[PDB]
Amino acid sequence: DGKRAINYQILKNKGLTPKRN
Amino acid sequence: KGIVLEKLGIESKQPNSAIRKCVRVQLIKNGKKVTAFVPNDGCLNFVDENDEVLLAGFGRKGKAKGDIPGVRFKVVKVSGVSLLALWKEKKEKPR
Amino acid sequence: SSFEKQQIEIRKQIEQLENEAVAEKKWSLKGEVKAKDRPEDALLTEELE
Amino acid sequence: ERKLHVPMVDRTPEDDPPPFIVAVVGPPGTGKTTLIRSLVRRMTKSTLNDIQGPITVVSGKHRRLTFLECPADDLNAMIDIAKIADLVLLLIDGNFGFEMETMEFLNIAQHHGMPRVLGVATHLDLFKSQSTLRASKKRLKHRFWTEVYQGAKLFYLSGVINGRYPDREILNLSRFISVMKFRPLKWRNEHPYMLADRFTDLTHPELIETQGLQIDRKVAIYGYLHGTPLPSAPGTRVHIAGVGDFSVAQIEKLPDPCPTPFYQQKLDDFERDKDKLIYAPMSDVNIGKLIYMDNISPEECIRRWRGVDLEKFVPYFDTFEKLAKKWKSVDAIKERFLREMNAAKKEKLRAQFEIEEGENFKEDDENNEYDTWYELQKAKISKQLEINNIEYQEMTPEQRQRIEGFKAGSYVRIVFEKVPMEFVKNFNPKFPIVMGGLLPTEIKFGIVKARLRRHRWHKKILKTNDPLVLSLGWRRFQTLPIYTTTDSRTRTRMLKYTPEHTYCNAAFYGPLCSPNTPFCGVQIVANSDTGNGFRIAATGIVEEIDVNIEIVKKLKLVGFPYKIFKNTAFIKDMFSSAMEVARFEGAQIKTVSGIRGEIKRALSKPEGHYRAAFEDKILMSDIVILRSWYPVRVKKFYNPVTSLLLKEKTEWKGLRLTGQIRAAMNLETPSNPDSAYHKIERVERHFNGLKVPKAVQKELPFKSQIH
Amino acid sequence: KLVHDVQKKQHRERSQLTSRSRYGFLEKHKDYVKRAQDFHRKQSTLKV
Amino acid sequence: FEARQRIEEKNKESSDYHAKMAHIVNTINTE
Amino acid sequence: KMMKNKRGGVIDKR
Amino acid sequence: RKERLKKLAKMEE
Amino acid sequence: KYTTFQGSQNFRLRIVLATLSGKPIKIEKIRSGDLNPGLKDYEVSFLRLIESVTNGSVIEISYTGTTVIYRPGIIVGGASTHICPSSKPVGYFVEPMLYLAPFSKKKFSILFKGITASHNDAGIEAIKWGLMPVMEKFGVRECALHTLKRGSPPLGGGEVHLVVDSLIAQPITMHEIDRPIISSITGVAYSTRVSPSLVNRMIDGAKKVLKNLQCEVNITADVWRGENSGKSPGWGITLVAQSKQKGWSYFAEDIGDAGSIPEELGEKVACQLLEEISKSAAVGRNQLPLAIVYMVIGKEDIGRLRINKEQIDERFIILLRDIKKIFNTEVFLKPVDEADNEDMIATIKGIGFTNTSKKI
RNA sequence: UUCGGGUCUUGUAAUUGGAAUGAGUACAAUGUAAAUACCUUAACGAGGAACAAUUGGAGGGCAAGUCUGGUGCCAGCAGCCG
Ligand SMILES: Nc1nc2c(ncn2[C@@H]2O[C@H](COP(=O)(O)OP(=O)(O)OP(=O)(O)O)[C@@H](O)[C@H]2O)c(=O)[nH]1
Ligand SMILES: [Mg+2]
Repeated sequence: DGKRAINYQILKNKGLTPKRN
Repeated sequence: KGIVLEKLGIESKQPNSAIRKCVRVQLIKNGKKVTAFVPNDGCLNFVDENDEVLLAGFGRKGKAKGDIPGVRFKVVKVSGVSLLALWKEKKEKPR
Repeated sequence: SSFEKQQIEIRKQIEQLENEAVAEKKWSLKGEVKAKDRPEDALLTEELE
Repeated sequence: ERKLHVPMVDRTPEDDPPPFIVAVVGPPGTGKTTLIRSLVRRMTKSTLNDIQGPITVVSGKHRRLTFLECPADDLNAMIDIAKIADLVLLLIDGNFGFEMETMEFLNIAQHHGMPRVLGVATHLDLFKSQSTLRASKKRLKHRFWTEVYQGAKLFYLSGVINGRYPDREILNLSRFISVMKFRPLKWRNEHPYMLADRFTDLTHPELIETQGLQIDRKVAIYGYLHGTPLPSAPGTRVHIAGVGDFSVAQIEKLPDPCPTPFYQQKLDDFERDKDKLIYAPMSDVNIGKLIYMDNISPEECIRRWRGVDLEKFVPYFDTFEKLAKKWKSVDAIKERFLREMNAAKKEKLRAQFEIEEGENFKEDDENNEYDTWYELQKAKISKQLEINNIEYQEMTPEQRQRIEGFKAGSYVRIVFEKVPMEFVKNFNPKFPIVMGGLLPTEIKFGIVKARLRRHRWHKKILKTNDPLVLSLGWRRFQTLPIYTTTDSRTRTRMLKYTPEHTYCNAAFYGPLCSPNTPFCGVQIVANSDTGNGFRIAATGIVEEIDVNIEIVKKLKLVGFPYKIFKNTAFIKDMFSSAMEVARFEGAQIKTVSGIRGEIKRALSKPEGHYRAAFEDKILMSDIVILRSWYPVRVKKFYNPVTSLLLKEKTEWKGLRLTGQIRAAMNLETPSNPDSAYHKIERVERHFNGLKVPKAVQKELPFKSQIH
Repeated sequence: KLVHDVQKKQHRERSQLTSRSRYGFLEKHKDYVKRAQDFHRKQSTLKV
Repeated sequence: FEARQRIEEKNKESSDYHAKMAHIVNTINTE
Repeated sequence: KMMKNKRGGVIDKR
Repeated sequence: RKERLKKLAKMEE
Repeated sequence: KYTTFQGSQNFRLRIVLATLSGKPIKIEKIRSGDLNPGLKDYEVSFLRLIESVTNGSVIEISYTGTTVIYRPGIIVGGASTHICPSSKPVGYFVEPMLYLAPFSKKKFSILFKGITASHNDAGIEAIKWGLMPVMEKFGVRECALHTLKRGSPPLGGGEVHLVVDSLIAQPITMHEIDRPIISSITGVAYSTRVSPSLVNRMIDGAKKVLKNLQCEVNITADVWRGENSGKSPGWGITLVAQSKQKGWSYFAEDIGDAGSIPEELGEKVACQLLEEISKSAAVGRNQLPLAIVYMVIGKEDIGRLRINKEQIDERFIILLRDIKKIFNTEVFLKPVDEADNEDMIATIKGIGFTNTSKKI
C-alpha cells in the first residue's frame, strides 16, 4: 500500500547498544 | 542550570584530553561563570552555544592520568534532553 | 519565459556535472600515484608540499 | 532552578497580535480535512465545505487561528510550513500506527525550532477489541512522548459520524488550543514573515496579448504579518518559498477581514461582520520634513530653521579673537559645571555628594529584582520593550510607518514585479506561499562551514560531491557539499564519506546565513521515487562563513627499491626526471615497514631514479611512499528548488546522485583489484645463524671458541 | 569506558601489490621489529 | 630556500600553539 | 603568501 | 606468562 | 554598482557605511572640474586599506579616476601594516577603522606608519580620549591605540599600533537623555624635538584661561626626544572635559604651526574646548557621527541621545541624508520638555545588525 | 611476585530431531448497574523461538591512518577519519 509504515528501527529506538547474549 | 559560554580546548590537538572535554557555563541563579566537564568530545559537539545546560556535581572517586582538578561540574542535559540520550541516538536535540 | 531559459541553462550545467562526476578522477585526486600513472614531468609544475 | 531559563526577547505586539498559525499535518488519508471542518464548525457554528488555502477564524475575544491543511505528500511543503508554523496539529492513524511522513515532519520541526506540537489520533473506531484499543493508545502515547516531550498529551478521535468528529472530544481540543500559550523562538522573532492569504495577478490583458503570455506579471499578495516589523520603504528583499527570491515593489496596509470582537467593539466604542466570522478568500462561499525633503539644499534647511565637507575632522569654529572676547567669563557654563544658610549649605553638600557617588550603588538592581540573575536580565529586556512602546506611541503617522513599519497582525497587500508566468499559471490553492524578509548576510553568497552528521535513521552515509537538497533559512536548494576533517587541527582534509555515527565538518557553496544556525538536508524531494526509506538525510549547524577555504586532499607517491646496501637504497619508479627529483630532494620518505628516510641526490644515468638513506636496511620487497598534500576546490553549484513554479509541485528533479547516474548509464562501481583487502597468513621466519670472519675466528682464544 | 563499538571497529591489513608475486610478503612493522631485534643480537655477539 | 622557510614557519606556529594552550589551562585553573 | 591568502581584488585603471 | 606479567604491571600501576 | 553618490563628499563615511550595510555603491564625478580630476593619493590608499582589512570585496575604479564602484565583501581584519601617504595623517586613516573594528572575524592588529597630526584630522590623543570612550560606552571594551613612534608634520615617521579585541555581536542600545555634569578637565600636551619650556608654556596658557572655573584640571606633559621622537619637530595639545559619572568626554585639540606662540595655542584650545562644552549636549560635535552610526547599527530597538540645536548643523544634515540613502533609516527628533534650553532627543531604531562574520 | 607448580573428558558463533506453552488475537460463557479486565476456554499463535530484556562497570587488540616528544628500530596521547 501507498502508506509508508515506520521502520522497526525507529519504532523501537534502541539507539546504540553493545552486543549482548 | 547554566548557559554555555564558550568551548575551551576546541583547538587542542590530542583528542579526548580534559581541556577538550571542558566547557564554560554561567550559572543563571547567580550570573556566575564556572567550568564543567562533558564526556566524549562527540558530546562536546552536541553542546554548542547558548544552550541551557543542566549541570550536576562531579563526585569523582579517584583521579585519572591527566584530569584537570578544580573542575567540579558535569553537563547532564542540554537544551532539555539527556546527553547520554543524544549520544546513544535515542533522542535528537530540539532547537 | 525567463525561468524556462534559466532552467535550460541549469540543465546544461547539470549535464556537465553528471558527466564529470561519473568520469575518471584526476591523477592528482587519486591516492598512491605512481610514476607511470601520472603524466610525465608534472610535479615540478603542480607545486605541492 | 527548574523555572529559570536563558533570557530571550519576545518581539510580538501587545496591541493587535496576529492570528496564530496552526498546521494540520499527517499522512494522506487520515481525517485531516474533516478535522479542520469540524474544528471550524465548533468554533463558529457554521458547517463548511470546499476548504482550501489558509482559513482564518476567530476564537474568544482575543484569539484567532489560521488553519493550513498541509499537503500530504510534499516534503518541501512540510519543510517550509514547519519553519513558519506555531501549533502543529500532528495527526496519526490509529489502526496503522506511526508513519514515515509524521516522523519526517517531526524531525524537521525539531531541527528548525520545535513549534507547539499536539498530536491527535484518528481511526480509533476500527479497533474490534477495547483491549487492543487501550494497549495501542498507550503505545502511541509513549512513543509520541519520546518525540515531543513527556507528559505531552494527545487527543483521541473515534469515527466520523456525519462528516464531523464527536463534539465532546473536539470541544476539549478546542479549549486546549485556546489556552495554548506559545513561546519565543529565535528565527521567528528575528525575521519578518507572512503567510499569503490571497493571490492576484496584475497586468494589462492587452499587454499580455502583445507580449505573448510570456511577460513576467506583477503580482499582489494579501495577508497578515508576523514576527518582526516589515520596513515600509519599498524595495526590501523577501524570499517566497519555492518561487524565488524577490524584492517588494509596493506596500500597503488595509483593514483586516476578521477583526477580533474585542477590537470590533472597541472600534464601535470609538466611533459612537457578525455573520461572516471566518475568512477563507482562497476558498469560495518643521525640522524633520526639512531634513528629509531632498530637493532642498542643506544651506536652505539650516537658514529656514534658524531664521560642508565631512572628510575633515575638526568642526567649524570662529576667530579666536571673537572667542576670547566673548568668553572672558564662564558664568554661562558654570551651571553645567559642578539657620536658613545652614540648611542651604546642607542641601548643597548633599547635591555635591550625590554628584560624587550617584549611580554607584543605585539598588544594584539585584535586591530590586528579586535576587535572580535570570530575572534581572529579563527585567532589562522588559524595560527596553516598554521604552519602545512609549516612544512609538509618541506620534501617529511616522512612528508607525516611517520609523518601524508595519508591526504585526497588520493585513497588508504587496505587489512584486518580475514574477514567473509559470507561477501565476500553475498556482493552485492547496499550497502555502510563505514569505520571509531576508537579511544582508542572507542575500550574500559564499561558502559556509557547517558541521553535520548523517541522520541517524538514514540507512546510507553521504558521499562528498553528491548533491544534497538542504533547507537553511527560508531556502531550499541543491548543493555539492564537501565533508572535511581536521587531522587533529593541523589541516582540513577532505573525507570520502560521512562518519556513520558522528558529526563531520562540511563545507559547501550557497547563500550565507548567520553562524550558529541549524539546518537540515534531504536527498529526494521527488514524490515519485521515495521508497520506504527515511527521507531526511543530514542535520547540522553552520559555524562560520567565508568566500574560500584551504582544503587539502592527501596524495602519496610510491617508489620502489632495486639496489640496497646497509642503510642506503636505490629507488626507481617514483619520478619521471632528474629535475623532478632535484625539486623533491630532502624528503621524509618512509616505507611500508615503517622505517623513515629522505631522498638524498638525484641519480644520474637512469632518468628518474635516486639514492635514499634509511634508518635500517630496507627489504627489496618493501614500498617507499612520500606523503604530500593537494589542494581541492569547492564546486559552485546552486540549484534552488522551485516546486511552486513547477506544475506537478512534486517530483522536482534536480541533479542526480552518483549511484543513480551510474545505474542509469549502466557503468560499474569502479574498483582496482589491488586495493581490496585479503585474509593473509604470516608464517614464521627462521633467521640464519651468525658467521664470524675467518680472521676473527682464527684469533679467538681457546675457551670462548665455537667448539 | 564510554566508547562506541564502531569507535573501536577494526582496521584490516592491506597486502602486497598484485604486480609483485615475485617479491612476496610485503613487510609490516611487527615483522620489521622482529628482524631488527635479531640483527641487533647478532651485532652484539660479534662485538663481543 | 623553501625548506628553510617551511621549518621557520612551523616552529613559529608550534610556539604560538603552546603559548595559547598554556594560557587556556592557566585560565581554567585560576578562574 | 599574499597571493595565496588574499581573495578579493582591486582593479586600478588610468 | 606474558599476559599475566602485563596484567600484573597494570595492577601495580 | 547600484546606489549612486555624487561628489567627493564624505568619501570615507560612504565607503564605511557601504561595508556595514552590504549593498553595492558607486560614487561618480569625483572632482570633475579639476586640473587633475579624480581621486587623490590618500583616497586611493584608503581603498587599499579597506581591501586589506576586508575579504572578498571588489573595487572598480575608472580610468579617468572620476567614478568608483564598490561591491563589498565581509570583514576579516587580522594583523597588518599600512604606510599612510604623507598627504593625510593616521587619524584620517584610523577613523573608518574605528567604525569597522569590533565586527570582524579576527581581532584588529594594524600598524600605521606616517605623519601623526594635522589641523584637519584627529590626532592620536584625540582618538584615544575622544572616541575610545564612546566605543566603550557602546560596549567595546578592549580597544587600545599604542603609540610606538610619534611623528609630526611634515616628515612624520611616526607609528601607531591599533589593537581591537572586543569582537562584540552588535553595540548595546544607548539611553542618554540628560545633559551630563562635567567633573574634571584632563589634557595631554605633547611635543617632539623642542623645549619642555615650550610645552610648559602651553600648559600655563591653558590653565590661565581655565582658572576661572572651579573644576580640577590635570594636563599631562608628553615630551619626546631622541630617536623615537620622529623627524620633524612639533607640538600640540588636546583637552578633554570628562564627566566621570557615566564616562562622557568632550574634547578639542590643536597643534602649533611654524612660528606659533605656545601660550597663544594653549589659550586657543582652552577656549576651544570650553566652546565645545557650551555647544555640546551629551556628545561633542566631532564625536557625534560615531554615536549616530553605532545607534543605527545597534539591535532592532529604539535608542535615545540628547543633542543640541547647535550640534544640529549642515554637517549633521548631510550625514543623516547619507544614512537614509544607505540604510533607509529615518531618525526621529523630539524636543525635550525643558523650557530653558532647546535640546532635542534623537531617537533611532537601530536595525538588527549582527557580527555575522565571527566563527563560533 | 619471576623462575615454575597442580590437574583432568574437555572444547565448538559444529550439525540435527520431535515435543511443551503463554505473550498475543479470538466463537463463547463467566464477571459486572453496564462493560473492560481477571479466572475458564473452541479455532489460531515459536527456531534468528525476528514473539528481537535491559541498566551499568572493567580490560584487550587492529592500519601504507593521525598528532606530539625523543640518546636509531622507541615512548606517549590516542585511533568511527586508511
Ligand atoms: N473510521 C474512521 N474513518 C475516518 C476517520 N477520520 C477520517 N476517516 C475517513 O477518512 C476520510 C477523510 O479524509 P480527509 O478528511 O480528506 O483527510 P485528508 O488528510 O484531507 O485526506 P486527503 O483528502 O487525501 O488529504 C473520510 O472519508 C473518512 O471515511 C475516523 O476517525 N474513523
Ligand atoms: Mg482531504
